Amino acid sequence: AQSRGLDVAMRNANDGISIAQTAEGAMNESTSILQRMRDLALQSANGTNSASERQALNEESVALQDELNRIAETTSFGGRKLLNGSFGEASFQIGSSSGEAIIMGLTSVRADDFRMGGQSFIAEQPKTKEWGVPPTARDLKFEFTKKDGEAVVLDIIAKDGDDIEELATYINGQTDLFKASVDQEGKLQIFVAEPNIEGNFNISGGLATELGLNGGPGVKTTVQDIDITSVGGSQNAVGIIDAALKYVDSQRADLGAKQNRLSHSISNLS
Amino acid sequence: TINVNTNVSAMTAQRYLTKATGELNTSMERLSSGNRINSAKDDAAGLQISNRLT
Amino acid sequence: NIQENVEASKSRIKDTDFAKETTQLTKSQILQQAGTSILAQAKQLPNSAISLLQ
Amino acid sequence: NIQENVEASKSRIKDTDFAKETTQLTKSQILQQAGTSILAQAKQLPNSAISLLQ
Amino acid sequence: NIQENVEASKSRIKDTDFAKETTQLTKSQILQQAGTSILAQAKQLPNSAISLLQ
Repeated sequence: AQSRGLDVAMRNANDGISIAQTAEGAMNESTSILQRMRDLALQSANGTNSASERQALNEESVALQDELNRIAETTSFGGRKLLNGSFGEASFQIGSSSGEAIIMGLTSVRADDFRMGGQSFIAEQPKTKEWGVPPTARDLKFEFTKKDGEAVVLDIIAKDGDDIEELATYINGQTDLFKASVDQEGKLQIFVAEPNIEGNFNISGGLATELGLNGGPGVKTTVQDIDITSVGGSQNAVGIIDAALKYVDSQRADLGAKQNRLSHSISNLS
Repeated sequence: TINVNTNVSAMTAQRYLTKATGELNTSMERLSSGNRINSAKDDAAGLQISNRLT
Repeated sequence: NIQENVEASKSRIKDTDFAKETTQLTKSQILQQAGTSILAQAKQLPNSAISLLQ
Repeated sequence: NIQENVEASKSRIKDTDFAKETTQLTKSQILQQAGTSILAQAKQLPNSAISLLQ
Repeated sequence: NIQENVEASKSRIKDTDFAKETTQLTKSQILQQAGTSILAQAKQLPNSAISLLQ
């Protein structure tokens, strides 16, 4: 009876391996699509694109997003949708007796998923090139709570006499949880990936008042909410696709860990 | 000893042949594709860092 | 320059060193052949000794 | 890629592993031969014993 | 260099020497065949002698 149970467990583990592999392939295609979209977003940020070629790049991005939706909806292991959120947290028997199993989880990959991006905050007061950070107000303090629950606080000090773009570059360099940028009018766009924020993003410091920054709940933007007809659109798109790539890579790593555990378990069962 | 209904040595031979075939297929894939890590199973952290670098 | 260094690192982490993997492939081929040879000698004689016993 | 994965799974569920099935075939062959030998031994002894007694 | 030396040492300790083990396998097959032949000879002669006495 134990031998028959082991046969059943090996069959189930193999089926789980196959489902994991199919989902991994679909996720690989999705991340390749995301890389191409990141390249397009970076290209559009160039300041030599007038208006029409920006429209062409936006059309390319829209097509890529439609492809993302199609791959999310269609991937199926014989009628079993894998990336549309229907999979949930399934279970696979892994041994002879009843009680040993591994819960296979497959989070959806749709461009409307809330992990496919995050919160964006746009500066109220545009600043042109002539403007520089005043030496009087340089401190810029961020306070928020990450999804894992560990509160974070930063006290970035802006080097005096730098234009808005250099301030964005400095803020990007100082920390990784952010992706600062500037739009066409020079309004600082601060982007925080979904796993990196949970709650009200609150801001302080004289520099925040000077720039008009207002940290709040933020505008919720996923990959589906990307438009690259404007410079700020391109920059916040770079940030969005970076966060989405991180999420996709995390999911692929989880699937790989499950695959390795399945391989070890099947060897042990044999 | 000198059994009929069970062949343990054949079972061990089958298991080791299966291991050899799996390793052979993995090596063939790595040779053909040109990349060492094609799926997350080959390496998780390796795949993540490689994707970031690419 | 940064792209050169990043490409080198990415190849290191990802690209398969053809020498090591072709050696591994040949080893796996040898192991598969050996396993098949043992299985051929294990599926027949141990089971077939009984008929001689009778 | 999806077709490759699906074909792999389909072969695993459906396609036979020749090692296991060849071992089973040899075992069944030997079992059949043993059965014929035992039947030949058992057909002659019992019927012949009573005739010998008479 | 250290990995090469450690691999050589591990091969010396663990990895089977194919010549020795193949020779042992052939010797074991031979011994099994001799044992089966001797057992077959011993199965029928000593007991059948008493029946022949009658």
